[PDB]
This record gives sequence, structure tokens and C-alpha cells, in this order.
Amino acid sequence: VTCNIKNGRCEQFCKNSADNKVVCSCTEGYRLAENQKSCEPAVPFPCGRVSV
Amino acid sequence: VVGGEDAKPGQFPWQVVLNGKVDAFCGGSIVNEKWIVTAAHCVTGVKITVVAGEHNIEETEHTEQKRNVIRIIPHHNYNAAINKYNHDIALLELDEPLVLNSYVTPICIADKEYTNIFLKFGSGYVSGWGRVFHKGRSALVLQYLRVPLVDRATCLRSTIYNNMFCAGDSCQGDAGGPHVTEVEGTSFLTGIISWGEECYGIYTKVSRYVNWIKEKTKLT
Ligand SMILES: [Ca+2]
Repeated sequence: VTCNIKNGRCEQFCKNSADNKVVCSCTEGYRLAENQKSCEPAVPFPCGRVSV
Repeated sequence: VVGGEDAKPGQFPWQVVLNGKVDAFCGGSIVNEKWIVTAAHCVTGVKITVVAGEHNIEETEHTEQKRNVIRIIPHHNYNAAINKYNHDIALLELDEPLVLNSYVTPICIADKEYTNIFLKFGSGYVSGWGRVFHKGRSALVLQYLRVPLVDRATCLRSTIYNNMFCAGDSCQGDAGGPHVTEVEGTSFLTGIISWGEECYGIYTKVSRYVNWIKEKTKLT
């Protein structure tokens, strides 16, 4: 798998590692989840989320 | 906004509204606790009041946070004389930080590359307390609308474009408000509302101002 298909299954950001593997990544206020694809809050109120 | 629908409390917690001599004359978006992004033509110099956590401007919902603007940074290339609606983006420094919560939350801003990729998804949300009809009064409760991305040629039937795009409609009072794209339940800023007039809508491409935004809105 690579970034050019389905954003490498990365929820937010995808980058190609030096061994033909996807390195998923997230924006400020989020961290990479246990599944190595999804993005979860790293602070109480991260950007761009509805909390209600 | 015309032909949209009523927003839900805390559905667009990055949305803010600008108050001057008249209430709700423009919109904006929360970049961070101390910074707002909006359209340059909304911001004259006069006393601006930013209101976050706003839902209905008539009712006191105990979610609102009013702030004074102490610094206005219109983009260096913006010139009211000449175009007026090109490089149509500004930043507002608030007097006191916003207290972030469920009703007051910033909008995510990706890098130049992904902001554009998100734009090309083809569907973004626009919102504000602009006019409900063409010459109708300003909205009481926050309105939102899903507007599709329009191609180069189709829109050109009317743009500096490089830093602008078309979709749709946004109306008077919505200017400066967010065009937002939702990716897997997280919303990213993909444009600023420039104008609609005939309530396609014309928008500023956020992608080309990301670095400028991040730089000027650095918290220290
Ligand atoms: Ca209110």
C-alpha cells in the first residue's frame, strides 16, 4: 500500500516511508491512534471537532 | 445564508461573528484562542467585537464569549483600492484569549498541499448570520449550507482564481466566514467567504495563505 491510493488509509495525513510503507499522521491537537491510521484527541478540545 | 438550514448548538464551534456599529456585519473563524481569520474587506480600523460560542444572537445561551480586537493584520498584498476582493484575508488578535470548550473550538488548518486536497473533495460547509433572503434581514440562528466545488471554466463565466475558487449561496453578512471541509469527522479550513451578491459564491483559497496564517498566529 502507498499514499496515492485511499490516502494510504490514513485518516488525515499520509507520507511514504523509505521502505514502501505508509506513515500516517495528524494535525495539532491530535495523535496517531493504536491502529496506526486514525486520529484521536491529544488535548481536551482539539480543532475541528463537534463535542455535543 | 440562503437555502440552508438551522445549525445545532456547538455544531460549528469555530464560527465567530463580527460586531461593529451594526451587529453581525461579517463572520470569521477561530485559528486559536487568541487569533481569528476573516476577510480583509470586513476590516476600516473601527472597534470590532468578536463573539464566539454564538448560536442565536437574540438569546443569552451562556456559551458566548465576546472579545475586542487589538491588532488587525490584513494580508500584505491586499489593496482596497484596485481589486478589493483579491487577497481577501485578514487576521484579528483578540484582547484576551478565548477559553476553548465544546461551543468554542478552533478550525484545523492543514499544510498547503492537504488544504488543497481537502478542497478538491468537492464538498464544503459555509456558515454565518448573513441575510436569509436577497434583501431580507440577518439570520437570528446560525445558518449552514453544503456547497459543491465548481470547475475553472464553469465559474469563469462572470477571477484572479490562483488564490480564489467558486462553489454553490452565501449572502451579505457571511463574508469572512469559514468554508470548511470535513474529513473523517474532523473539519479543516479550505476557504474564506469573499462574496455571493446574487443570493456562484466566490471564495478565497486558504491553501495559499496557510504559511502566512501559521506564522502570524504563533502563540508565545
Ligand atoms: Ca447569543
